Amino acid sequence: QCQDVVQDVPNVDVQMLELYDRMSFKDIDGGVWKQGWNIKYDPLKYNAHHKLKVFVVPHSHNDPGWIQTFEEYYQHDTKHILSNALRHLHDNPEMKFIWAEISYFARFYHDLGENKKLQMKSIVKNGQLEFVTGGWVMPDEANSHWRNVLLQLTEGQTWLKQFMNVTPTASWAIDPFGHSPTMPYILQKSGFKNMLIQRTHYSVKKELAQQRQLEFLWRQIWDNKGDTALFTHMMPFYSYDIPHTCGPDPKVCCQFDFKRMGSFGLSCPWKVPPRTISDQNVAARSDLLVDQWKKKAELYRTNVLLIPLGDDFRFKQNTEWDVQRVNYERLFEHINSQAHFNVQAQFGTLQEYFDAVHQAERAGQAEFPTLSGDFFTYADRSDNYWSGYYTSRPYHKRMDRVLMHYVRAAEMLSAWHSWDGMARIEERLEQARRELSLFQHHDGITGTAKTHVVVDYEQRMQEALKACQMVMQQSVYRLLTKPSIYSPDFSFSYFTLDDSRWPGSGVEDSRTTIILGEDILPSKHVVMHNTLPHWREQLVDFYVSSPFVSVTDLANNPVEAQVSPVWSWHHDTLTKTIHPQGSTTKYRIIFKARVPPMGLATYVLTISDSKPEHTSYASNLLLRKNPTSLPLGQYPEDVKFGDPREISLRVGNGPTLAFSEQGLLKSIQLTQDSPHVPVHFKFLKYGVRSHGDRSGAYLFLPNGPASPVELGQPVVLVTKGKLESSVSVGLPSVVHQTIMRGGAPEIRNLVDIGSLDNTEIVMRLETHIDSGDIFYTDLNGLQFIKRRRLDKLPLQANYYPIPSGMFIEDANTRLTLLTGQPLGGSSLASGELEIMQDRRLASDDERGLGQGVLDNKPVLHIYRLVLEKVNNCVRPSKLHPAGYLTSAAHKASQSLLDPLDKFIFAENEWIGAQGQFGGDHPSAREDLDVSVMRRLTKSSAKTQRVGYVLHRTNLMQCGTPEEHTQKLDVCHLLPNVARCERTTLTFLQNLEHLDGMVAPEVCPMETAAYVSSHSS
Ligand SMILES: *[C@@H]1O[C@@H](CO)[C@@H](O)[C@H](O)[C@H]1NC(C)=O
Ligand SMILES: [Zn+2]
Repeated sequence: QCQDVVQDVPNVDVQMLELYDRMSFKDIDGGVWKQGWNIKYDPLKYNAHHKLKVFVVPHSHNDPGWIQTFEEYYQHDTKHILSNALRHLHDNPEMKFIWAEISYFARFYHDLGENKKLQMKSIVKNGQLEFVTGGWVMPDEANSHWRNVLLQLTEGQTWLKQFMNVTPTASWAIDPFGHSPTMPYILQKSGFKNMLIQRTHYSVKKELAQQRQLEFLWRQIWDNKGDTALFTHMMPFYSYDIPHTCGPDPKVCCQFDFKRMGSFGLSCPWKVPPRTISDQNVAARSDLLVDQWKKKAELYRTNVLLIPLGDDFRFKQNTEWDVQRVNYERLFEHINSQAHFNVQAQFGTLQEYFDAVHQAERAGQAEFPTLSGDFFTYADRSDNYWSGYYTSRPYHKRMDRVLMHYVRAAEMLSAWHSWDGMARIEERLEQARRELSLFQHHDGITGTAKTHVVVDYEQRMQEALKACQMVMQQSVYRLLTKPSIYSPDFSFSYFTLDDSRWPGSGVEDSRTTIILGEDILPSKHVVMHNTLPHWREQLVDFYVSSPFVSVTDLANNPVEAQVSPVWSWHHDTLTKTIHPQGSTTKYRIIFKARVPPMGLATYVLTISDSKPEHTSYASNLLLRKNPTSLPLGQYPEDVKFGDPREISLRVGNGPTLAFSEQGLLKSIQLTQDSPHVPVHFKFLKYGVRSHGDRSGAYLFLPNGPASPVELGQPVVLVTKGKLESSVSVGLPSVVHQTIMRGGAPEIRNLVDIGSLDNTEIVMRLETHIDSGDIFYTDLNGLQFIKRRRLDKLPLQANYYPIPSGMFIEDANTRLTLLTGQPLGGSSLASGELEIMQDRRLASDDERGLGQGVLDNKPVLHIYRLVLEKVNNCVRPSKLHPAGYLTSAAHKASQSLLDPLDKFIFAENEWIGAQGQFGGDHPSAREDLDVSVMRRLTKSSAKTQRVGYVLHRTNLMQCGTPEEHTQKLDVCHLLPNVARCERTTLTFLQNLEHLDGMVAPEVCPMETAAYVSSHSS
């Protein structure tokens, strides 16, 4: 019995949308605690029978790339921190240290001699060094897809289980720029019991602190019962550095950062330095410090207090270890021996803190509030909202989603077989997982690293894409060649991948042309892969060297095809126009591929001397004044010309779209007899403030509402075909394309902001929809959350991450925009949606990056636009914090994130070729996905194991019967199953041994993991 995620509004103590609606967000000077108030406490609260227990938790925040690359920081800082931690913890048995970033720890450990590896294991086993979270990185929470948050968590935790024999159950997220409930969702299903967060809006910290609601049971927005709840501690102050972690007054706390006395090149901004603790000052110093602790303790419900002790790349120098430890040891000895304080203070770990808090809870000392919602958009001070990084470095944001899919496909394709070690499959997959995992760092995908660090991430992701291609193409060859003929060279390229949308037309010529000719090669095999667990049709396209090409399946059945020219757009520096040129020797062929669930389908492209019976040719119309000719070689239809004009197009029995004379959508008509609904695309620009704070990689500080881009008289190209039609327009900084294939349109923007300094380009949709102040945005590609535009907050606070889509609706109509890349967006007026495309900023925004964003490069952004009637849909009530996609919008999102993969056979003849793989795979209900399929064992293992992550979304019921489907039992996808277990999502703990070796499907909004074991 599944929980209903639509109809029951959860009763929680704190619901963030409701809290936002009531809160005033005034930025008043609260005294030494600038964004709070002067905290008072009753000295009589703690006594002999009830002491304040204080855990001082040493830590070192190590960014895997930011101002330096991963490898530069490793060489210059992290290897020294870890080596000195090993020495100092070994030598000082009461000292403690927590570590978060497993990418660095693995880089260090694998360079240690055996003697030191053993010492390291002993300080972990004895509890002195404790891993927190245990992910490869500490991920961004705004732009990251949940599948990649899980990937990186699994990469780090798998490493820790194998080498350190530990699995963290407490998470530490001190630096991502705002926080998502996707984290507790994944963590709770991965064995965690507690989590800590820090970067939340200063007004939220004040509000929750006043009510002692900084520790809470964080449940999902739709969860009525509470089974998703994860205990969460929110830190109360402005930073995680020592000045902001001992108590409310940084001028005092800074005196207890013993690295700031001078010799380390650090000082206290508040102008009172630390002083070495001695017998003649320890009483006074302890009085000051305990007073700060007791104030901090007033904000929480138990008598157990967490005091983090650390900062960025701390605990490097031996002298720094000594100066912090010895001074703190003298404070503890004095405080703990002086009964009047009623304090017991010690170095601790994060787990120790949480264990003690829950001991207090069980003693009945405290009850904790329940909370749902998210913690975007973050502001650390004043109006400085961190919504810029929702868009910064959008080329790499898009590359993240391409690689996400490539990793899933490579792991799935190669999972079907066991591979000899010589094939290097595990090596290539581990490289690809680790590079993608690294980029989930909160300075990777966020676009907040220095230029040369961004280059490092890009090069690492390119290597990862090449690794995935290699694994995928070896796997396709194996899966589709008769076994007694299969003769692999594991270094050879049997297929190359063809990707139409990455890096994308005008980003890179990387697309191979299939070269056919009477005197060279009559035909070519191509293969499509479908990673989704249902039968899928999708139009696919290839470049070919003749327009006279026909398509057949591998029963030699003709397949209907359409040939179109290859159009590229050029900024003509001579005519000062942006206009398309057609190839006279290469052509695009398009046809519908039909591919089994988690399967492969082979087709053949064959040249002929003349127009093939089953291939049609698109017409082309170039709208511009002063046209010049556009020859297209042997292409059978001549290009037509016209002055700019409004136009209408309809493909299949799909919607009719109307366009303005500037080539931009103006209306959509869903059916023949239905109305033309206004839906108007517009491009605008935001600028930067000439006074006060400047936008940069993190902050979005616009100088007012956006202004329309001046379009001039742009060139519009219309291609009209039986299978696919398009309207493309060359605008300043954007080649904008609307593509129609018979359902919701696809939008592609080739965005090149060029040298336009201090500019952010936004794409806006204007409609009639009576949405008011409500809109919906997704969180990590997992869930859609209700947003409310608040006029009490500035424009940039009303921007939210759009990691995979957004929608507005009224009683009757919804408009959903799905994205193939995370970007920032909002609805700034009723009936509007907007999403930022790129931003180029000359200034640093004072958050430590030390540069602007001036390294833009052309990026192809992709979208689907779904207009729907929703008056018949069963939707949540007005007080529910969630929203849900329709079937068509979810499928559209899947078309963007997990398209069919296209392979071109590399050599002239494929001996032993087969037509299909996976025809007998179950075609699962449309809301179910196999998010992960990964073989967990190498070929020498007697018992093979394959792990699956299933996810079931929740789609709106809108009266479509859409019925008969097959049960998917992932445990029987591979033969000879001997056991099926439900596991944590990382595959690291068995939770249930499943009857009959059958893996049940999951409920709406649930995710489960299963491991099947196979005798081999
Ligand atoms: C892994 O940790 C413990 C189980 O949680 C021990 O019981 C087990 O022996 C250990 N493995 C070792 C120490 O190699
Ligand atoms: Zn950081």
